[PDB]
Amino acid sequence: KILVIEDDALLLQGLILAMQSEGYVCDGVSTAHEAALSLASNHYSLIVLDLGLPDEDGLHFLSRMRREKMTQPVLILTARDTLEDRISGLDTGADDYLVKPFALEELNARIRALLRR
Amino acid sequence: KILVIEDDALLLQGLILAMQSEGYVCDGVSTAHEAALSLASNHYSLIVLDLGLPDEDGLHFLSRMRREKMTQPVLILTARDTLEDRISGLDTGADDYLVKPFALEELNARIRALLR
Ligand code: BEF
Ligand code: BEF
Ligand SMILES: [Mg+2]
Ligand SMILES: [Mg+2]
Repeated sequence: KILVIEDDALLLQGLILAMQSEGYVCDGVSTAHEAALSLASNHYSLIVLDLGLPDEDGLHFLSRMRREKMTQPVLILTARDTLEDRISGLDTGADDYLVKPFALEELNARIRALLRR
Repeated sequence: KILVIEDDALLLQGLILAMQSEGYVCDGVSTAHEAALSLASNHYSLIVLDLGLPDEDGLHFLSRMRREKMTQPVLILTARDTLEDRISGLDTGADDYLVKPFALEELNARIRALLR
């Protein structure tokens, strides 16, 4: 089960379809707030996390998740593309960091890598 | 302890210095052959793997490592930058894939992530 957190609706819907195509169960949410509601009500094996979100920055939310001792693999998937952004994302507790625009099949391969580990 | 497999000597030496700066013990080798000798004689917690190597392609070597049920995190670090290359590297068993040219500090952060 994958949770995708992404505020662009068109992109989010396509990401859900992609995860389902890969044989995962997938829930998509558009805010950090909705993510917290979903994390409380369901168990996820991996989280895909956009950083630019309307209510709380994804990086701040990730910090909170790790402070709550959540250990799910997190892949950051974001338009924030600077070297500083990538390093801070990883050091905040992300397991991978993939910049937009990106190919769907690379996302799939990186999710496979994260999961078999 | 980190093993770095990279055939460009100037780059390899700098990578070793970088790993040591991060507080790791680090051995560097320039071929898949030397890597196999080192893997037999030492225990490594992570392997950094270049693909273009003189005697055996790094991707082929990685396939052999995984077939021998070696479970060390492997980060591929390579000039091979096509989408097919990246996917192939990951699916062959790499845990991350970072294309050249790259920043040392991103390599460091990705190695930290893998070791977590
Ligand atoms: F909104 Be994101 F970070 F692409
Ligand atoms: F020789 Be590599 F793949 F940069
Ligand atoms: Mg966004
Ligand atoms: Mg080479």
